Amino acid sequence: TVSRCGMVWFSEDVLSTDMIFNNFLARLRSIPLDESPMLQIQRDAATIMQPYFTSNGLVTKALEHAFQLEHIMDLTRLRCLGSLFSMLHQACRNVAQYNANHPDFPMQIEQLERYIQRYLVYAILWSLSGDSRLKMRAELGEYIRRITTVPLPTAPNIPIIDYEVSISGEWSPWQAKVPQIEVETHKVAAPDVVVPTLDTVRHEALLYTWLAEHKPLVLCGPPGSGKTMTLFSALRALPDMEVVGLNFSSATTPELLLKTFDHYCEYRRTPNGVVLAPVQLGKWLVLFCDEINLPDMDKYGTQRVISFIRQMVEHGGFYRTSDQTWVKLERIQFVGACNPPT
Ligand SMILES: Nc1ncnc2c1ncn2[C@@H]1O[C@H](COP(=O)(O)OP(=O)(O)O)[C@@H](O)[C@H]1O
Repeated sequence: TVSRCGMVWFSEDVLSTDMIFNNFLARLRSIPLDESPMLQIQRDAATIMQPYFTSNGLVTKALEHAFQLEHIMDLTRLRCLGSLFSMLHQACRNVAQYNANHPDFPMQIEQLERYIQRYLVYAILWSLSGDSRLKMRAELGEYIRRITTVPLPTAPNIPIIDYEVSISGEWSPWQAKVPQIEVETHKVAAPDVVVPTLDTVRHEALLYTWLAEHKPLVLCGPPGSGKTMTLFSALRALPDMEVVGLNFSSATTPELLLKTFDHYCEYRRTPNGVVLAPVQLGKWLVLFCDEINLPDMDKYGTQRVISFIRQMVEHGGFYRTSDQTWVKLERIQFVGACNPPT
């Protein structure tokens, strides 16, 4: 079949990093996040972060170092860049929310540029090294401090990653965000109780950022790290999206996903076409996949469930085998978790 049809080869050298950055900047400048003053705030943000997205820029050097660096998962340029773009979109939404909550005093340009610069540094930190050891994120932060001009916290030893960026455009530690709860005497070592800590607050923020954009994600970590508890805390605390835990098995097939859909979703006819939406209105059905990587590879190196999820993520829909009709996904998003593939 290889000799039965033509062929075109698209090497990774075809897509330079700079054209990707230009695509992101143009799309951010033109299309709005909500669906306009907030288009204006997008334009101001893009003007601020333009110098850092040029050739031989901060992001390019950080990305090539992260490629020189090591990660738990197979590092891909486009994965990191998509994470960075989504979380910068969330930063723009944060500025919009701050402006809405302060109608009298709009977000001024100097504070805006300081906040955007610091957030973008924090974004590289938590997106390029988001899947590595703490010492290795520390090396990445050290390199960024060496190469960047953006002001950084003056902590003698504490890494930049522990710090967060306030809506006021200042470097603030995540420690002050950690409360001090006192669990009941009869709830000691209870499964449901979640003691806030330094990692819990940061992962809560990351999950909120990456779930507001409805961008699917999978958590990775050694057994016992409580990834499920960390996700479930954010999911229950997040107001209007139901949680449907799904323990994937080695013999899982997309038939299980279809069964879960028909259990929690219904098929309705819309003028665009058949659209899948959760039965309960105003709810973003979040399908938690307990073990995303555990279903087996075929003899041809394909996991059918993961291919199915990829199909519905990239096309924004899937094909119903009952009538061979295109079905779009509405108010549906996915989260998974998995121990390291090693
Ligand atoms: N915020 C927290 N507060 C209290 N205990 C925690 C917290 N985060 C993790 N743990 C501990 O980590 C352990 C991991 O739970 P586990 O059953 O391994 O879940 P997972 O399958 O997600 O790893 C829990 O038993 C819990 O005691």
